[PDB]
Amino acid sequence: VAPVRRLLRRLLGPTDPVLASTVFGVRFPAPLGLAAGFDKDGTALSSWGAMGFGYAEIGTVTAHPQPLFRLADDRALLNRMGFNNHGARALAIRLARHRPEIPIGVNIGKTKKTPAGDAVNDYRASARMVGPLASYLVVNVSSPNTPGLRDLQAVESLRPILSAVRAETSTPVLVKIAPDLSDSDLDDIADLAVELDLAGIVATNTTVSRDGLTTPGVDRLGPGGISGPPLAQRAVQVLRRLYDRVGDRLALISVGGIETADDAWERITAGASLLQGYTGFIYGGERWAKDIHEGIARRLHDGGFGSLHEAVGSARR
Amino acid sequence: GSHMVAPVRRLLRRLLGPTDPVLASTVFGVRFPAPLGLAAGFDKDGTALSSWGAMGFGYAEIGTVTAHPQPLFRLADDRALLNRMGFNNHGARALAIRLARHRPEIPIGVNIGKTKKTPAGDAVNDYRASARMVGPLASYLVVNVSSPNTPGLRDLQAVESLRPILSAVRAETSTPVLVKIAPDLSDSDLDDIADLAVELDLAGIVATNTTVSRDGLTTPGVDRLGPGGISGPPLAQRAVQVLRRLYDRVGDRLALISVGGIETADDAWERITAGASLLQGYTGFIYGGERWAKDIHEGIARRLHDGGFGSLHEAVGSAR
Ligand SMILES: Cc1cc2nc3c(=O)[nH]c(=O)nc-3n(C[C@H](O)[C@H](O)[C@H](O)COP(=O)(O)O)c2cc1C
Ligand SMILES: Cc1cc2nc3c(=O)[nH]c(=O)nc-3n(C[C@H](O)[C@H](O)[C@H](O)COP(=O)(O)O)c2cc1C
Ligand SMILES: [Cl-]
Ligand SMILES: [Cl-]
Ligand SMILES: [Cl-]
Ligand SMILES: [Cl-]
Ligand SMILES: [Cl-]
Ligand SMILES: [Mg+2]
Repeated sequence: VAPVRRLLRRLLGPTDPVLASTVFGVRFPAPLGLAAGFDKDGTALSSWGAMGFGYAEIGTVTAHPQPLFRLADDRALLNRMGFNNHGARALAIRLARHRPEIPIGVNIGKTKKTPAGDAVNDYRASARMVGPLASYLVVNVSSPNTPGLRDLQAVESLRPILSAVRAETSTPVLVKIAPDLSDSDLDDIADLAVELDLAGIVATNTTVSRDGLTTPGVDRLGPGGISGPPLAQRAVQVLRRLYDRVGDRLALISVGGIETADDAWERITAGASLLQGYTGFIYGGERWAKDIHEGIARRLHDGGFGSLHEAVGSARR
Repeated sequence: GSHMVAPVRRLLRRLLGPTDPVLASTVFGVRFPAPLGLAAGFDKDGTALSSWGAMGFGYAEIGTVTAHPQPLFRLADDRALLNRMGFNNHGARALAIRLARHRPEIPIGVNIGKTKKTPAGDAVNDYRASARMVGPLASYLVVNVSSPNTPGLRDLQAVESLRPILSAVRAETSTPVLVKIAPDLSDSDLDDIADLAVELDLAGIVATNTTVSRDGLTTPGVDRLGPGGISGPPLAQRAVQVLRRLYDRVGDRLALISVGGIETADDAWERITAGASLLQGYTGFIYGGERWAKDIHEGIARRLHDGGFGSLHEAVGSAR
């Protein structure tokens, strides 16, 4: 009955409790969060929960301040921006002044002007400035528009970065990886993440490949990462490899081409503890998150699952 | 106390070289550890032979070099170049000394062209002399009859003039001999040149040199930057359609090497799959730097695994 229901919804929030879980020590009310690069400076922090996201990842943000084509035939996007943002310090100040009702992850990346060999201390400083307030921290070493950044995923470079971030804060630390890594790179990053006692891995960032695109005149468009369904196959493949290798030892967050509740359920069942999307929200609207979540809740209830956690990785056991 | 595998992969790369073994192939009896090479014109005199593997290349083609010694605009909107220089080089004799001093590592091809002074009714004996000198030390030799800045050179592509050059050179050495062609050739000449190469049992064809065309250019004011060959992305369309034509017609009989406008891993996979056994690049290295080649190789490896190609050779020509 509506007057009551309106009070229940207002009081408890918009997602079914069955969706709630703890991941790396953090209570997430629902598994689909907003991926990085949308709320770059944390200017809509209080809106995300009312829009039916379980959490939001803010950034990428950099140690210093540094103040997009629709591909509709592919239901995809091509991103031409680097890390435009007001810096990690500015974000910390915003976060201190609250502190939304859902978890806020912070995504940190190397300031553009920082030389590669000074990358370690640039990540360290961002982590130090925002880590206390963030629910979790993600080291972005995978965005293609920042020159040289993907090179830091080689384990010889990555280790000192991840080690410095992880020693700086007891906030959970994750790493965000590219979709195009070799199998042996994926295995090695996975093992490094376990070895450094990180909380998890976010897979995947955008791809630079334009293979498969229908949208006409895509040739003409310049450099930039590709998002959306072009990533979906790889992102699931990468998820299943990591889950099989290291899924008992850290959490996996799956991102890349999630459009429908079916997409999302396949990721959970394949070993994703949490999800994100960016592209499908742009093509899909406010509904979008809220419809995906009702879809997951239905599949948990219909399957025998007393909780989300119980479903995670359930197709691989 | 790490139980990681990465330290052992580091040793593997140290012992075996940086490239994924899947990228390795044999083409005209030479083992190329990876398919993207440095195109001619950049290391003219074999001055950085030991450095090219380290840049990520699978091989390098050095020259053009001529029998006797004879010692560019950035088109930024097209990520292209306009070259106005001819064949400045220290000559085949000097290069042979460097080749003989080089401790192996990746194959080194040598690109030979006619000495500018040399008549043309005397081109044969010039090409022969160079072949004699660098032939014995090169992994392969290419006969360049396609560079635009050398007066009268592209005329040599006429089968009637090309025949005795390729034939004298092929007869001088047992080193695989290839021919490098211009993109501006008519399709009928392309078929006859391909047929000649097969007729003379050549090892392959390198396609393409630079273009004289000015069509397709985005950079303002090219129209009075003056004469010269254009390289980079503007060649890509013609380079791919020459590659497909040649592979369709003559791809069983000799190797095709694709060059012209390869920028990305996507570009490179497309060439492979259209029938290039090997690739080269110049412009893309100028723009994309020390990384560029290494990036193309890791993308080919990923697509071979994907795949699931057991070796590079299996994918060459898979699109056709
Ligand atoms: C326009 C745009 C900007 C992005 N900016 C960032 C960023 O700053 N940091 C980051 O880690 N990922 C960034 N991403 C990647 C997304 O966070 C996400 O990993 C990717 O788009 C795959 O998800 P999707 O297919 O649901 O879009 C961006 C993506 C898009 C489309
Ligand atoms: C500055 C410059 C010098 C070159 N010199 C030679 C040469 O001496 N001999 C040759 O066969 N090709 C030469 N080339 C042609 C390249 O080997 C290549 O065929 C052409 O540039 C297309 O490839 P790219 O688009 O990757 O540069 C030269 C190209 C450039 C840009
Ligand atoms: Cl940037
Ligand atoms: Cl991107
Ligand atoms: Cl000349
Ligand atoms: Cl000596
Ligand atoms: Cl030229
Ligand atoms: Mg014929």
